[PDB]
Amino acid sequence: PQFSLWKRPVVTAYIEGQPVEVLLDTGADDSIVAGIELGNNYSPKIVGGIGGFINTKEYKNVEIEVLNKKVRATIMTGDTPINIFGRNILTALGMSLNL
Amino acid sequence: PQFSLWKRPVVTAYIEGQPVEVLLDTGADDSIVAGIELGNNYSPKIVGGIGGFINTKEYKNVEIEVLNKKVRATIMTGDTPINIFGRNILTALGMSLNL
Amino acid sequence: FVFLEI
Repeated sequence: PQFSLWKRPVVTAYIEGQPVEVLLDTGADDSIVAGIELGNNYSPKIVGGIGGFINTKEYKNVEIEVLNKKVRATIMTGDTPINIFGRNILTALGMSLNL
Repeated sequence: PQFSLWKRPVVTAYIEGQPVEVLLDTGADDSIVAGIELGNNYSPKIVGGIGGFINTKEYKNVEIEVLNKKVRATIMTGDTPINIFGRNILTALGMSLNL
Repeated sequence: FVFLEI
């Protein structure tokens, strides 16, 4: 698939079975999702963007299916105004920005 | 060009003659650079991100040179930990997110 | 670092 950036590139991913809409973002190192609970097994981490820092809960080896690809990876959870799939994910999917 | 996402997508751009490093960001609506002086024909704008909101200064028609191309685009100036070229410019260059 | 930027 090709995502011509004329529209925000939002896609549906399933995090361990639950579906969620995520922006594929090259300007993000990490993947942050709001609204799902992944448990007791987390490391607190703080993330940064425009406007500021937000605390997150880091989960490792989270199972993900997005774009007919099934991958396992790191996912943070936090109060993100929108769910982001960053470079850690896009790399695992073999996605790229081409010109 | 091709940007695999292993490293951050960082390139050097020339904004009205001055070089800057920018992160190409698919999850950005606007493009926003810090540390250059673009003058006084701007309109104030409020931009939001992952951490919150920031006042920015918006300039229309800016002459941009990047990836050998030479665009005229809207550039905002504000407080950013990283300079970003959001879809507004990415789109102008002919870029694509590929899988 | 994550740049959403709405």
